[PDB]
Amino acid sequence: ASNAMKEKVVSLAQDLIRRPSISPNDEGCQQIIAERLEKLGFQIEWMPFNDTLNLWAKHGTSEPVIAFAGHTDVVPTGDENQWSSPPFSAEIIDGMLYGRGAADMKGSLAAMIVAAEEYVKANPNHKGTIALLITSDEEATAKDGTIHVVETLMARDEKITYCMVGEPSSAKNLGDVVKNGRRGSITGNLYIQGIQGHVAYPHLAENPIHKAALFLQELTTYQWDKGNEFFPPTSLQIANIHAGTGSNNVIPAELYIQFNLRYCTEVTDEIIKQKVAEMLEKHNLKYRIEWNLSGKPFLTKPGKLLDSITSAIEETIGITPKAETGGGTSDGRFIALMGAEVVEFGPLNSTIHKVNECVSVEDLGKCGEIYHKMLVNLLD
Amino acid sequence: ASNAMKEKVVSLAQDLIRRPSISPNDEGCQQIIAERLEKLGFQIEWMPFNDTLNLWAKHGTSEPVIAFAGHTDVVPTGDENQWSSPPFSAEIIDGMLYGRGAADMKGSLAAMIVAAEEYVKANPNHKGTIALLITSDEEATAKDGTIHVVETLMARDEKITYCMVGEPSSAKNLGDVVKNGRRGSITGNLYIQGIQGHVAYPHLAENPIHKAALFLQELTTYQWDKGNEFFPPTSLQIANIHAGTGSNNVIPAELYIQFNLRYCTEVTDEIIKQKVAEMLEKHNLKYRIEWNLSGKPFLTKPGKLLDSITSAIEETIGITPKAETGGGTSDGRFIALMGAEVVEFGPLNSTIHKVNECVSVEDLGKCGEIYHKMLVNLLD
Ligand SMILES: N[C@H](CCC[C@H](N)C(=O)O)C(=O)O
Ligand SMILES: N[C@H](CCC[C@H](N)C(=O)O)C(=O)O
Ligand SMILES: [Zn+2]
Ligand SMILES: [Zn+2]
Ligand SMILES: [Zn+2]
Ligand SMILES: [Zn+2]
Repeated sequence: ASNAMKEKVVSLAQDLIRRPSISPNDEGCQQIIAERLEKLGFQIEWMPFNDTLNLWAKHGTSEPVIAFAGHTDVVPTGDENQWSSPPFSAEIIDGMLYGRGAADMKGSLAAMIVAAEEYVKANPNHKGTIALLITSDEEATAKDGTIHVVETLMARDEKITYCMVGEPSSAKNLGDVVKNGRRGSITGNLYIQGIQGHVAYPHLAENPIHKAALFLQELTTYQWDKGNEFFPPTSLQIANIHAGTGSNNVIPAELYIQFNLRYCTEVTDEIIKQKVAEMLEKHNLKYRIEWNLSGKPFLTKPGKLLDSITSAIEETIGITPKAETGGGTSDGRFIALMGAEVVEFGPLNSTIHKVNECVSVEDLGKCGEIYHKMLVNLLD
Repeated sequence: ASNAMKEKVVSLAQDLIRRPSISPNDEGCQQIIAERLEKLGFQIEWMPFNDTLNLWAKHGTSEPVIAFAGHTDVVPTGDENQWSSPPFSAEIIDGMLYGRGAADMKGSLAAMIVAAEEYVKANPNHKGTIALLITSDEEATAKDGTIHVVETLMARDEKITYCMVGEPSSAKNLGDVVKNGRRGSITGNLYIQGIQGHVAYPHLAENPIHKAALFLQELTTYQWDKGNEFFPPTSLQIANIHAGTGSNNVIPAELYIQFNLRYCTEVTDEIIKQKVAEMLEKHNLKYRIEWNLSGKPFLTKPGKLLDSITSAIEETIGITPKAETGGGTSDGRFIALMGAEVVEFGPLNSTIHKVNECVSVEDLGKCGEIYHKMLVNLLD
């Protein structure tokens, strides 16, 4: 009779998926959420800043404080034509909920919310505080999101004891992985200068695409490290590359390369910057580069939260998750600044940021059950 | 007292440079030209087709027919901020006329026009026909320009005996080079397919930039040939390269590469297509490619026109031009279809398609003198 909760999770998820909340625009997601939480006695606190909307919702007044954390923004869809169903359709086909944000992360956001709602309804005088910390910019610059909330709470010495981040942690089967940390993320925006001219007079010009070809090949194959006991290896990906005026008979003046590294503690942001500089010098390239550090590697100190979620997954679906630190990053690293233990769990990540993103509705239901059991394990 | 003609050439040139005639838009250039030719008794015939304007102007009724050929369109400027003077300012600074189209090819277009005007004024009952064949799209697709005029003339068996193309042929000093032929030009528009996804989950995706890096490096360094007695070597240039959604945490689905070859007769369009296909296969790349042949190599049969222009340059500025076939292409190849001898001569090409394009005003004056002497040599 908790197929009832499963339906609540699914309809909320669909609600949210239908809102085209490309970072940092919330498109009304948090309003929906805040409305239903308020009706159940949660204290609502809005913390907008610049173009970002943030929500801090609480039920309870004392420690321990357990916060569910997540984001309502989603990455761009791409041509809606490339999608079998419209990206914001929230269609359910053969047990799969389709849509941008279905797996990253509106599905599990809905699951966490319903778990919190149901727990609080069942246990009005529960020990501790159940909170939700929701931002509309996790996917982009993220300068005014979760980190703004964290700064506000710290400045008035408000505490978070435990934080469960609902990012999609699972690899092949729901519950097979939880995350106890993340690699860092740093992006280079690299401009290599050539000299514009006529394609048929290349000796009077300098084609930066040709000059940088070897560099590009070395950059994409260079082995930064082999990981270590705590993290998978550092990985570099070129996200964007652009040169040219659109004309076929003009040599472009400049080549733009944007590349990102998800890095482990075998290297640092400074080691990465120095090595790239050294590669550019070795290839005698004229350039300018702008570096943007999104975050450093982070590991949480394991304790009762890791125990509680690991046990909840075992108790609900019968397997033991492996604790890992791969994949992307999350706002967990900000929340760790408060001294909170941070652990992540959510649905399959196999379709995130892809065309035809989707999530199993059976998995969303079990997620709700798992998040609920986690609360019981922690507070009771 | 032919500093007088020099001033006519310069002011016409400035007139034309001020008109932002990005291919195929004439922006009124040919109207100016046709107006001043008509006043001197030239028969004007407009041959517009689609978005291209073409002009066929004649003085005389009999053979031999000598046609001056050129184009009023210019390649895009780029950010006007990168220019010392506005690109359409037509400023003269220290003996240099600055502007897009100054050297390619409004300067020499003006010189040819004034040479024709002055010759016809001096010799109203001249032998032969003096013609001008002017198009507003030489630089772009060129499907409706000079080739449209050529087709029209051939269809009514109208003849061109000799054609002087005023493209900028000179390398270091005015008159050091004339052109008796050109390499071919073929462009590949290449799309390499990957799989879009999350930068931090590259194993669930396929980054086409990474997959194609080695190919790109091989393509830009592959030696097609070493030229031969008639042409310089084949040269490949990548003009445009684009991949990415603008996001730094998404792996792009597709990489676009546009590349052009200026090729000599050691290879063919078919050999080029087959080799590129073979390189792509060797690197196991999934792709689609669209080929666009702009023209094949061409050599003119030397005769009285090459003699006349070579002698005119010697007689006017004292040096002997070398006959060469390098640089870009020209509409000469179309006009050759009529059986005409085609030779090109014009000012320095060192700044064409570049920022701060300019041309020496002293050279424009001597060009006028050279084109005039050429007519005398041919007709008298
Ligand atoms: N500006 C941040 C956004 C991170 C979003 C995170 N969810 C991920 O892509 O793992 C970065 O480039 O790391
Ligand atoms: N669509 C033609 C334009 C040629 C213009 C010609 N003046 C040159 O660039 O040499 C090509 O790609 O060859
Ligand atoms: Zn997410
Ligand atoms: Zn994401
Ligand atoms: Zn030209
Ligand atoms: Zn040109």
